Amino acid sequence: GYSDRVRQITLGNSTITTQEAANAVVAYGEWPSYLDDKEANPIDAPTEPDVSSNRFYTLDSVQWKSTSRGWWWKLPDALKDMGMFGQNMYYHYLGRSGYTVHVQCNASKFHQGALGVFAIPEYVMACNTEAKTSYVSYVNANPGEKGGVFDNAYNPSAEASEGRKFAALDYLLGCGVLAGNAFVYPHQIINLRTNNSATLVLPYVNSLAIDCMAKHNNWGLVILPLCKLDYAPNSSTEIPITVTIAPMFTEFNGLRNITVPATQ
Amino acid sequence: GYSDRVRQITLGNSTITTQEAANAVVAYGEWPSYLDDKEANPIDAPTEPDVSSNRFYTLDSVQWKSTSRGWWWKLPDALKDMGMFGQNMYYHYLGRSGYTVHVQCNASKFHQGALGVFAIPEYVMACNTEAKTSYVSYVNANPGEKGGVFDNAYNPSAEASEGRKFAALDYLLGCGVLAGNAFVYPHQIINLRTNNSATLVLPYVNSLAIDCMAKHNNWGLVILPLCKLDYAPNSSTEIPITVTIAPMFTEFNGLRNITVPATQ
Amino acid sequence: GAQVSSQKVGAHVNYTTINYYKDSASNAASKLDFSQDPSKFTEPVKDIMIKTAPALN
Amino acid sequence: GAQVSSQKVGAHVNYTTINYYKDSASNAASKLDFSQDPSKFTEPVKDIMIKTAPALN
Amino acid sequence: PTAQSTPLTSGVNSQEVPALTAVETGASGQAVPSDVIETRHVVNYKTRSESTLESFFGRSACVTILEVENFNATTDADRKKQFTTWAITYTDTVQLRRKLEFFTYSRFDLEMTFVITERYYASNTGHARNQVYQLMYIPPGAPRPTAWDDYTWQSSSNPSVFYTYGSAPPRMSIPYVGIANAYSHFYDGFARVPLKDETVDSGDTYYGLVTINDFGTLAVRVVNEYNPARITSKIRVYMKPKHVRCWCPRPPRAVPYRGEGVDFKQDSITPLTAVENINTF
Amino acid sequence: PTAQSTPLTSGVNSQEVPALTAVETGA
Amino acid sequence: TMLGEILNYYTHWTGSLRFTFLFCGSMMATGKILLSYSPPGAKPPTTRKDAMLGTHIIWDLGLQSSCTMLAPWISNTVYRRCIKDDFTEGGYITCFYQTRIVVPSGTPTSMFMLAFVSACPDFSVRLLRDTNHISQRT
Ligand SMILES: [Ca+2]
Ligand SMILES: [Ca+2]
Ligand SMILES: [Ca+2]
Ligand SMILES: [Ca+2]
Ligand SMILES: [Ca+2]
Ligand SMILES: [Ca+2]
Ligand SMILES: [Cl-]
Ligand SMILES: [Cl-]
Ligand SMILES: [Cl-]
Ligand SMILES: [Cl-]
Ligand SMILES: [Cl-]
Ligand SMILES: [Cl-]
Repeated sequence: GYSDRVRQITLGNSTITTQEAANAVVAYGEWPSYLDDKEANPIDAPTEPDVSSNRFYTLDSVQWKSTSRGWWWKLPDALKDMGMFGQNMYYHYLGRSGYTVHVQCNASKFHQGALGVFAIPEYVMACNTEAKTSYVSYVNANPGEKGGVFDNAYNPSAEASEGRKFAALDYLLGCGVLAGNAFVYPHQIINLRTNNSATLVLPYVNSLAIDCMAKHNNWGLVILPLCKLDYAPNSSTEIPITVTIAPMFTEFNGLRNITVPATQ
Repeated sequence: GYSDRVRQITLGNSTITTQEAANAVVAYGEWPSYLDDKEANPIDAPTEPDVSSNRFYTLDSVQWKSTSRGWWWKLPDALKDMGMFGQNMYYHYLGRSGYTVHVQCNASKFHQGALGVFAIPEYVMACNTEAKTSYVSYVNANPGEKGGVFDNAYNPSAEASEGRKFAALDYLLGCGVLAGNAFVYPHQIINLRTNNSATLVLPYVNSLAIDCMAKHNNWGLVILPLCKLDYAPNSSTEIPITVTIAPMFTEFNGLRNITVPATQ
Repeated sequence: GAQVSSQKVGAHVNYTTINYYKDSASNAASKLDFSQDPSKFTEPVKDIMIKTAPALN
Repeated sequence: GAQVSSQKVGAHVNYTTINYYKDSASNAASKLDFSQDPSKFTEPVKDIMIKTAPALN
Repeated sequence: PTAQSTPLTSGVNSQEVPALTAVETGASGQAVPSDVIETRHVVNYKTRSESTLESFFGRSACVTILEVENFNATTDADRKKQFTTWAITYTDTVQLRRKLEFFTYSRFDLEMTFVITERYYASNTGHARNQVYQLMYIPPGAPRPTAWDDYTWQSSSNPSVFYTYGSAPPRMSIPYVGIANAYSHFYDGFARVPLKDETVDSGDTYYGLVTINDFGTLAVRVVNEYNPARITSKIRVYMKPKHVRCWCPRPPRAVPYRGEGVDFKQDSITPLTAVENINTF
Repeated sequence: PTAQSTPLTSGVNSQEVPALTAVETGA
Repeated sequence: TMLGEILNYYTHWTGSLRFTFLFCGSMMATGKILLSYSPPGAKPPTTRKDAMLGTHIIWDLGLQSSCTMLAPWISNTVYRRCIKDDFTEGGYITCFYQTRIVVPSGTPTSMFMLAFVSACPDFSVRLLRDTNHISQRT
């Protein structure tokens, strides 16, 4: 009766079902966990918000078209405005979190296409001016739940002030490496003939036990159309991709007044 | 070495000291606690924010003058805009909390005066129009950290629409009972010759295990000048009263989107 | 089913009760309960106060 | 002849019954019967369905 | 158990000073006579039996007076006199209410008793056969009567009592029916949270227990059809709390009530009569 | 006898899917 | 509903409510649907991003035809009243497309689901009363 295709995930007051999954990935074979006393750093008693924040938050959906080049988000950035997770994040200097990432995209037995879904530690991307290096604004690096998109062209700016955004060039993974090698990162593929969802469970990954969430994104989430969407009755059709993410084993230190980042 | 006058209280990242206390009150002899399974009601796993919210928050200070008639606050109303406590309060349908209330008022060995500090369960107060009964607006009932003041005169409104506030008449405790009997409620006195602070530890008190914090205040805090402030070199002098309150054993159920109450 | 209990004394015995109804709400008054703990209202202090000692030391 | 049974609890014992009549039809209400089997209406299926399993396999 | 006996004690000359204290602590004075005078031994056999909560509340108190009539009604107003409905409460009268309001919360079963009286409206219209009354408890949600002889009085599920005039005052027990774990005598709050920028009226809303309480309705009729003689009746409703628990004591009401709330009246807020001097025996 | 108590439970990530069923069965 | 009709013979109710949904499109139709329960006291949800902050389930359409969303017992009072009442308000149930329903050609593009309600084993009722659902002329 039980199947690699059928799964339920419950966190807090939220549950996901899927009937066309393809197993699930646990990044680097490691489930998230709380920070042990023998690896701890800040000494204040941490806040562990548990069910208030460790639950599924669904981002705005994006549309997959035959011309789409792909999508990216950063974490914890994408969830910074999400319920009590966002509040705990911004009221504290330090935070750590794992995640369950659930990417959703259904179609029909007559559609075709394949999405690569990658979780990338320290997903540093190229800037869009050749007058400077590493020249990206905080606002452009941290778009929040809207994330960003890839392009198949690189057109760096004429003036440095106008190029302070990512050059998210698809085939170079926005960072000077070939996209065909992205499979070295934890990943699944949503191949429409096979499955309608991808599930990745991510431990906290960093060179530190805990860090400043408002300064530093630990993971990138990349969705690339490896094989273009095609549907014979209407090649211009669009199907939604929906991203739902739950923080896990969240832990925060260094409580004070709330952080309100710059918006422009 | 140890003394009834000298105390330290630490909750979360916050500590209070006093060197002229007068013991401390534990209301009805009961320390606050979490809600036991055998008395529980809502069935969702609760959020217990612990150190993020169970910590001392200091309200805006008020000035005690020879003409002051007194001050009131409600709880959890007075703390609704306080850090992560306020966030947890408003993101949930249900909440419960105990409190440590620490009232602070120092002067000199040459000043005199006495403040009664009372914690009142279900502190229902009279309205200020005789055209209606129980006719108080949500906004006037819930002033937040600014609280309200008592008056020594009762002047109900000419029109019902203008009297939708409390008639906080001092000698009737704003509710039709004689203020001299307020000592049946948990209390201390700040008598300037003796002490400079009052400390009251309050359990959750209600006819329910847990309730809607945004609808219902469990406690009133009343500060009444029982003996007027006097200072011979300047009878018009003013000394601050500062109220610092820590939620304790906070527990919340029924997570959803954030409650944003009406402001006018 | 009969309960035999002491009466409240008069000027100068026991009495018998049988409950006739299936709901306890139907019962007569609760028996005298002499429980009390005035200290929860008259002395709700954190640190014990010994009368013969100074209240503030 | 007397039956002593538990009362339904109130705000804060037992009761006694004696039947006075020769016909059971004369008796007071039947005692609380907490019997139930919702499954005869909510799950009247021939083959057992395990909740955690697929309903259709 | 008895109230305290007094021990035999003589004087003292000591560093033990039970006469002094500091009420700033929140503690009341604790000293007793043996602490401050020479006392004989007195055995106290007296008890506090009559001040237990059960004893204090162990009385049937009148909480309202209802009126109903029986006559040939030919107008809407007169048809409405053939039955009456009353929202069940203890705030129509002051005595039981004030006693309950020594406490913030309570839990009790209730004995309800009724006293029913009649008089002739006039003497030139013959007489009237003995009347039967129906007192129907309508829980919140159940249909309320709009006429004395409508379908609601068939009372298949609502409890009704049929009372025959001249018989013993009718009586029934009610369990503790609160939807919370105790009754609240005071509720510092509202029934809903008004939200930012909503269009719901905020100018005519109420506050406190009146916004959340609902103990249903008592409906009363004379079951008989009209006689030539009009009969007018009063129904007095009595409540006795029994099996009582209470929590969180309060100062008692010091000035007149003016309604269901804690509000007070400007011409009636001076309970004390001034003394001639601070030295008046 | 009482109505059902609620047990302490945390989350799941599992091939057990009690949320889905098929009411065509008559259940 | 059957539950509603039974509740109207009682004054008080308590416990969890079960909402089961049966998708009745064609086998070729796919989709993901969000079903949510938001306990009361905040802005009623009219968008998916507010709804998903409450108790919810994401239903994937497939071979298993039906999905159950629970409104767990989450209440201040121990019982709610079987009438419209602000004090014992229960909150908000909503439903949104999580992705969308997708069909291939030659397939209906509009279809239906059926919603069912039932009480859970933690559910009970109190205080018998007459219903407002039946009456007669006099
Ligand atoms: Ca915690
Ligand atoms: Ca002493
Ligand atoms: Ca199943
Ligand atoms: Ca004695
Ligand atoms: Ca002596
Ligand atoms: Ca049970
Ligand atoms: Cl965002
Ligand atoms: Cl800015
Ligand atoms: Cl405030
Ligand atoms: Cl507003
Ligand atoms: Cl009839
Ligand atoms: Cl008749």
